[PDB]
Amino acid sequence: GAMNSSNYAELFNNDIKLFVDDTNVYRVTVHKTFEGNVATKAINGCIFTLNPKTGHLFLKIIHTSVWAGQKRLSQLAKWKTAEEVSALVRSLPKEEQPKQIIVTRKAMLDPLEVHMLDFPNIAIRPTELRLPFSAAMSIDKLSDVVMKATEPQMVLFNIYDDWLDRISSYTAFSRLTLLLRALKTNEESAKMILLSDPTITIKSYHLWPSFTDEQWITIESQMRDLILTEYGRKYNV
Amino acid sequence: MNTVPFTSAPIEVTIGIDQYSFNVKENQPFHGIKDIPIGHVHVIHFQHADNSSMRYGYWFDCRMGNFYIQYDPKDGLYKMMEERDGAKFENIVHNFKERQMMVSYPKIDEDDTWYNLTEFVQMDKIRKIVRKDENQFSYVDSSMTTVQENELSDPAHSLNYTVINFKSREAIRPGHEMEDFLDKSYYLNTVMLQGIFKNSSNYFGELQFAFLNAMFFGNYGSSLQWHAMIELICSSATVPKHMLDKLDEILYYQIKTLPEQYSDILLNERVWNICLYSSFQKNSLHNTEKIMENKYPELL
Ligand SMILES: CC(=O)NCc1cccc(Br)c1
Ligand SMILES: CC(=O)NCc1cccc(Br)c1
Ligand SMILES: CC(=O)NCc1cccc(Br)c1
Ligand SMILES: CC(=O)NCc1cccc(Br)c1
Repeated sequence: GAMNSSNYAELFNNDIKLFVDDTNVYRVTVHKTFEGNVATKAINGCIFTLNPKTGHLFLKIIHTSVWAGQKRLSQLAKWKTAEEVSALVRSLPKEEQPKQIIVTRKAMLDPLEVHMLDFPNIAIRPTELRLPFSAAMSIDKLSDVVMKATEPQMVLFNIYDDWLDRISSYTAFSRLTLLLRALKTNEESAKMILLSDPTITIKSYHLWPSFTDEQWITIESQMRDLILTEYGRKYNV
Repeated sequence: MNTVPFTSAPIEVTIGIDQYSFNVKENQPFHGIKDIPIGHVHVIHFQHADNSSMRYGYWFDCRMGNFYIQYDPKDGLYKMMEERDGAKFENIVHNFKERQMMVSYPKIDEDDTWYNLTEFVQMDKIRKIVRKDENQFSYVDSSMTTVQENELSDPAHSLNYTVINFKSREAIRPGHEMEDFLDKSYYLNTVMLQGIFKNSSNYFGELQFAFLNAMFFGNYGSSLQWHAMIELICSSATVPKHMLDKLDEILYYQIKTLPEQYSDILLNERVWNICLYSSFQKNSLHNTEKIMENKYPELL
C-alpha cells in the first residue's frame, strides 16, 4: 500500500528500496516569441532516485535532446522516468535490486508499473508524504552537473555525505528532509544559513559542509526556525 | 416454434425467458413455455420466491435437442434436462399444448430486441466459457466466478471468459510501453482479434454473453468482462469502422434493455465516462451516447 506517517520506519529496515522523484525531469523556461506569443525552452533535467537507507543518489541526467521532436512532454516525462528506473534496476545484480520502489507522485505508478512488468516481486508504492525532493536542484553541486551535461549521463552522490559514520539512517533522512524542506521554502535564507561561516568547508566529494555534531544541532535549529517563520510570513501568523 | 415443457412447478418461482418474466405460484398448474423463436440462443432463468438469493438458469438452443424442466426436491432447483426420445417428447408437449397449460413466448413482430442482444452468441461457443460437455445446455448463476477472478475457487464451475489485463505482458510489447498502454490497438487488433478470437463477431459474441449474464444473474465477474471488452475497443486509436458502427448498435440495445433501477450497479461510471467522453472513440458511439444521456445522465 501507500507509505505515510504510520509506516515511516520501514524505510530504514534492511529491505532494499528506492524513492523515485520525477519533479525535475522535464524543466522549462517560459518566454515570449517575437509575435508576442509564449513558448517554452526545455533545459536539462534529472531523475532523483534515492536509497533512503544508504544515502546513495542515482542521479540520471535528462538531456534536452530526449525531447526533440516529441509531443505531450509532461506525459512522456513520466514514462521516460519509468523507462530509466526500470533500466537501472535491470542493470543491477539480483541481490541489489529493490524489493520496493516508492514514487513521490501518484501519476508515476502506472508508467512504472508497466515498465516493471518483468519484476512482479518489486512492489511499486505511492506515498501520502509531502516530501521535498523537488528541492534537490537547489543543491549547488547537483544543479551544476545537470546544467553542464551535454549528453545523457548517470551521476552518483551520497546525499548523506559521511553522516552514517556517526548517525543512523533515520536521523540522516530527517536531516536531509529538513535541509531540503528549508531550501524549498526559502532557498536564499536556507543557503545563507548553510554557508554563513566561511571556516566550514564542503569536501570535494560531499554536497554539504563538514559540520561537527554540535554545529549540525545549531544548523538544524536555524532551519526549523526558517520553515516556521516563512510559514508565518506565508500565513501572517 | 419450439417448446420447453415443465414437468410441474412445485415451488413459487419467478421465471424468465430472455427479457420476459412471469410469476408462477407454488403448485400452480404450469407446464412450460411454447412458441420459442427458432434460430437464436435463449436463456430460461429462475428466482425462487422464498430465497431471492441465487438467480440461476440455462442457456440453450432448441435446434440442438429437446429440453424440459423438472424441479429437483433434493438439490432444490429447476433443472434443465434433455429428453432423448423425440416421439415421447412431442406427445407430452402436444397434450400440454392441447390442455393450454403453457404460456406463449410473446414474439412482438416489430421487436428485434433479443436478436439484437444475441446476434453473435452461439451454443458451440457458449460451452467454451461454461464447461459441462455432457449437456447441450449451459447452467449459469449469480455466484459463479470467472477464471481471472479465481487468479486474484472451484475451476469446474467457472466462467472461462477471455482474460483481458491492460497491465500485462500480453497487453504490452517490450519497448512500446507507453505506446501500448495509452493506445491499446496492438492488444485489440493483433493479440485479441487476430490471435485469440479470429474475428470481431467472436469478440462481440463474448461481449454480448458477458452482458447478458451480468443483467440476468447479477454475475459480477461477467459485468467486469463486459466493461473490460468495451474499454479495450474504446481505448484503441485504431478500430475497423465496421466494428465501431456495430459496437454502437450493440451497446445501444444493451443500455436500452437494462432495468432502470439496476443501472447504478451494473454500469461502471469510470468506464462509460472514459469511453464516451475521453477515449479515442468518444465520437464513434452516437446512438449509445444519445441513449445514455437521455436515460442515465446522472452517472455522467
Ligand atoms: C551514490 C554513491 O555514492 N553510491 C555508492 C555506489 C557506488 C557504486 C555503485 C553503487 Br550501487 C553505489
Ligand atoms: C417424466 C417423463 O416421463 N419424462 C420426462 C419428461 C420428458 C419430456 C417432457 C417432460 Br415435461 C418430462
Ligand atoms: C412482458 C410480456 O410481454 N409478457 C410477459 C409474459 C407473461 C407470461 C409469460 C411470458 Br413467456 C411472458
Ligand atoms: C471461443 C470463444 O469464446 N469465442 C468467442 C465467443 C464467440 C461467440 C459467442 C461467445 Br458466447 C464467445
